[PDB]
Amino acid sequence: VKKGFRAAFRFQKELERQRLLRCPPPPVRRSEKPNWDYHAEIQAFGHRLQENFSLDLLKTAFVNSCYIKSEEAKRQQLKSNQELSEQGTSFSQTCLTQFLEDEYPDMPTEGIKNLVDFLTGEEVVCHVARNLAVEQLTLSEEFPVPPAVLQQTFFAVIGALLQSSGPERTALFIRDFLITQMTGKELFEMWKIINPMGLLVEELKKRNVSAPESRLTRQSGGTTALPLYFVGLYCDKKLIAEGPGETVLVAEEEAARVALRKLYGFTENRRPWNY
Amino acid sequence: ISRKWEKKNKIVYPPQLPGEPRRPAEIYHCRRQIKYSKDKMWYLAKLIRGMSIDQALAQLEFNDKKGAKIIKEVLLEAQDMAVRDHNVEFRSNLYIAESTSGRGQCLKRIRYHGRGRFGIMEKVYCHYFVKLVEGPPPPPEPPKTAVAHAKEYIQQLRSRTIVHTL
Amino acid sequence: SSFSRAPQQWATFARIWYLLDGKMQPPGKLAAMASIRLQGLHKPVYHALSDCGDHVVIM
Amino acid sequence: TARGTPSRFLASVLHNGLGRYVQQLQRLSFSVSRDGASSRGAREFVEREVIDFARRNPGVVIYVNSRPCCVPRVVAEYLNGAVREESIHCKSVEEISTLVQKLADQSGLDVIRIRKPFHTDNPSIQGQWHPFTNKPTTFRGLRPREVQ
Amino acid sequence: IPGRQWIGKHRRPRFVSLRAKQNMIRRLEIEAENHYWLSMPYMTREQERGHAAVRRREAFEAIKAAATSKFPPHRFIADQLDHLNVTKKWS
Amino acid sequence: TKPIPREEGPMIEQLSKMFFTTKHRWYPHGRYHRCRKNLNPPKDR
Amino acid sequence: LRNRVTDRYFRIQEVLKHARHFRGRKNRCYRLAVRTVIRAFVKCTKARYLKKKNMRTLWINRITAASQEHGLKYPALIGNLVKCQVELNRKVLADLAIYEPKTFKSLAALASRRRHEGFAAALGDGKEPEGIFSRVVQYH
RNA sequence: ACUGAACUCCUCACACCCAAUUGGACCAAUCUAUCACCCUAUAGAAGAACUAAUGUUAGUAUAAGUAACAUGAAAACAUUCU
Ligand SMILES: [Mg+2]
Ligand SMILES: [Mg+2]
Ligand SMILES: [Mg+2]
Ligand SMILES: [Mg+2]
Ligand SMILES: [Mg+2]
Ligand SMILES: [Mg+2]
Ligand SMILES: [Mg+2]
Ligand SMILES: [Mg+2]
Ligand SMILES: [Mg+2]
Ligand SMILES: [Mg+2]
Ligand SMILES: [Mg+2]
Ligand SMILES: [Mg+2]
Ligand SMILES: [Mg+2]
Ligand SMILES: [Mg+2]
Repeated sequence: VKKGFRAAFRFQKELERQRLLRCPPPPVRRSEKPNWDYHAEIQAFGHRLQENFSLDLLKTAFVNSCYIKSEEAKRQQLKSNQELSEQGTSFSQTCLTQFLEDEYPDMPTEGIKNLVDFLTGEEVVCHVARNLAVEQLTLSEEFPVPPAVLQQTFFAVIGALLQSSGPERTALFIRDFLITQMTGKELFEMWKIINPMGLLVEELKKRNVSAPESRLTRQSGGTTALPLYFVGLYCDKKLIAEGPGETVLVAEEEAARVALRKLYGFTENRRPWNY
Repeated sequence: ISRKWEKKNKIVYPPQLPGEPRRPAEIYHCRRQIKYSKDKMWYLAKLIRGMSIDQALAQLEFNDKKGAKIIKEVLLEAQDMAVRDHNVEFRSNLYIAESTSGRGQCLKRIRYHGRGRFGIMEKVYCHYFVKLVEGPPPPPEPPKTAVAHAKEYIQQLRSRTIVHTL
Repeated sequence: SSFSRAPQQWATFARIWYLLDGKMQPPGKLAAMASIRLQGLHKPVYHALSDCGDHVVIM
Repeated sequence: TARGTPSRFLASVLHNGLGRYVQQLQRLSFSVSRDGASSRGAREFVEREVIDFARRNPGVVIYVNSRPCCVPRVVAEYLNGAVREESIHCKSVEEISTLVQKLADQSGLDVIRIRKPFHTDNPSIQGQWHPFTNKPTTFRGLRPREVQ
Repeated sequence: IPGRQWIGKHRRPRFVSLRAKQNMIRRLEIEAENHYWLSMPYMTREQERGHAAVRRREAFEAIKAAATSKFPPHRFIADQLDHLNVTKKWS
Repeated sequence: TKPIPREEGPMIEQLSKMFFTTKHRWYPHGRYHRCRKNLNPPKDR
Repeated sequence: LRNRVTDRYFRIQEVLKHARHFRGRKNRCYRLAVRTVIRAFVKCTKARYLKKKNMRTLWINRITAASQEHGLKYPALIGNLVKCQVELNRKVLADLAIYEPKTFKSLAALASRRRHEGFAAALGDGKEPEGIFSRVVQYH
């Protein structure tokens, strides 16, 4: 028994750290932990993003309905969220179609509607709000916050900033957080499609161009388990695209995808977003 | 001495919901201070690690080693406490999920060698640990075919990147 | 350009069968070219751990 | 070393520079003992510098706790949920201004090894190399020792 | 080779490649240009005499004076009293 | 352009002959090498 | 013992945390782990020079390969890009060789153009008009 | 001509590659004085730091489940036989 206190204390804390990393505690929300001031942290949310709100209206922007229901059920023993989220999702859809219809005029409206269904989808919006400290400020029932609730609070913050500082500062807000989520992403990783060849044929009929010949340009390893093909797509003996594939069908459909990117201005080499 | 394996039949779970699959039972039984060595018990413990308990009883009634009778005592005792104490309805519906064997507290005796020199014999003791799980035994892992190896090689070829550049 | 991820990646690293006639040729000067095209040292995507060699048929 | 430590790629949080720059540091949490030589330069930091720091960036909310601690800490919490707890034990006021400004300047990414010093997401503009760049085609797409 | 390649009676041979010849040659050319520029002094030995005796004298007065000005540093009250703030408290 | 056209031993010889690689990368590796592999590697780009 | 050491577990754990991925008893026993962890740190510092070296020889392999695609060799390409005052380094030229091969083809045509101006320049000795890409930009 | 170093240049930072020896700045833990109070501070002291003595004591490995060891036979376990 070695006399002392300090090695027993440090080893007591490392036994505490191994008890944590063995049985990790369930995630408790941030409001139920020390060093929390909800008003100072709403104000910090305002100054953090570099805009001004009307702070009581942002307080209503973070309050859900399921929290109001469970709060009334805890009263047995506040304005809801729906309006600001409705204004924010209407305005956010209209600004995303304005930005996309302006910066991609050759796109079809189906593809722009699916791009806004990507940029306002739950994966993107729930990825943005968990890194803008929205999830910590949402007053909700269950924890961790379900995705449709957190999407509803995110567009509640957008509609709240619409009522705070008008349409144009919210247009810059959506410009700087929702649009920058499509940087580096493929068109057909956002607007996922099936059978690009038939869609490419209809797009050539809308430009009144004759139907394309799918036409093998270069190949390698045709009789092995690792082939490589470059199928081109010619249109009156002039190619629109050419793509590789492990088989011939894969290279043909993927050359149809490259042709669809070049028809829409959504190439890999397009002029980037201007900020 | 630590005796943490007797405690594992005491962990009580909260009652389930209607929207939840039925949990298989788990039955922890062990014998302490078996006079046998810990790595002669590894072969008999290893033999039965995925078999059902009726198959394992069949394999241990007919093995010549000393530990087979003792493991059959442990498995019969864990089948009885399986039915009585642990709410396992079918006796046959049990497979050995874990059968290990640690070392016990041994003894030290003197073995006399050919001169004044000698050696220190150990009287070797061991334990024997068992977790039975209610249910059919899991299927043995099928050996991966040329389809699985071909997809693994091609998935590695698809995985690779131009390295040490942008 | 403007491919997807996996077809671009398949296109960059796919290996090319070469043919190489060796009539009246010295075997070491064929062995230099065959060696370079077997290691992938004729590709600027060359790395020793990327497995980017090719096939060489010498007739 | 680098093979015992994990590694990562050089990234940002939500494309932190493109549209606007967002301060990645949410909360600082000072815990400073009232009587104790360990938290002396922390106390002189609260008396002098934490107010001017708190005004130089209002997106950070600061919690000075002032409990009987035996080692003072500062706990930086970042927008992505990362929490870096560093000790200001027996550090002077200038060293706590550089330490707190260091925590303010950085982000909630790990301080593990970064593999590449750069991160393009569109690395190729003229089209990436494949082995059929720099190879001329032949007539009718013919391969060697092919007659027809 | 008989033993220890590079020292001894029977050493292994080493031969002068074209690298080593061109290296030695360009060293000889740099050397010969050094032989050119050392062949024309701007002064004779009479003319240089004493032209920097003043500056050398003042330089050694600086080194001598830096040597003879070495002494313990000043000791202040504010450092010793400044130690007392190790038990500075709040209230 | 051309128009578009319209047991462990034997298995390791068949895969080696199939993908033109040697036999050694088809024999497995033990638990120590299956459990040093970084199963969640960093993605980029 | 008046004062014997209490904090000794943490010194062992200072060394052994770097050994957690070794083989054998090097990950476990302190006597073996000190030698292999010291030795791993010495290799870790001597491998920074080898990181720089192996990156540079890897770039010369990539520039060599992609310049063999355009008919040039490596020393003609590098010497004749130096002689145009286009002072791109090896890392950039390997990255253009991979990601932007039109630019690398135009650098290959600029370097081979300058190489032929050097051949025709040293061929017709005496005073002749200089090459067009053979002119140098004088800074002052 | 190219390649080619820890030389030299370059961006930032600099007290940060020798034996025996010698000079200096710090310092783990312990106790004492006084603060402190989830483990500390300024001092004062000392059985004050171990990858090495065919080191000592204890534990457990390896060699190795190896070398070695032990019960004449049938039966009713009364007995008989060799
Ligand atoms: Mg023993
Ligand atoms: Mg010799
Ligand atoms: Mg160099
Ligand atoms: Mg130097
Ligand atoms: Mg220096
Ligand atoms: Mg002390
Ligand atoms: Mg001692
Ligand atoms: Mg020891
Ligand atoms: Mg020693
Ligand atoms: Mg010893
Ligand atoms: Mg053994
Ligand atoms: Mg035996
Ligand atoms: Mg043996
Ligand atoms: Mg024997």
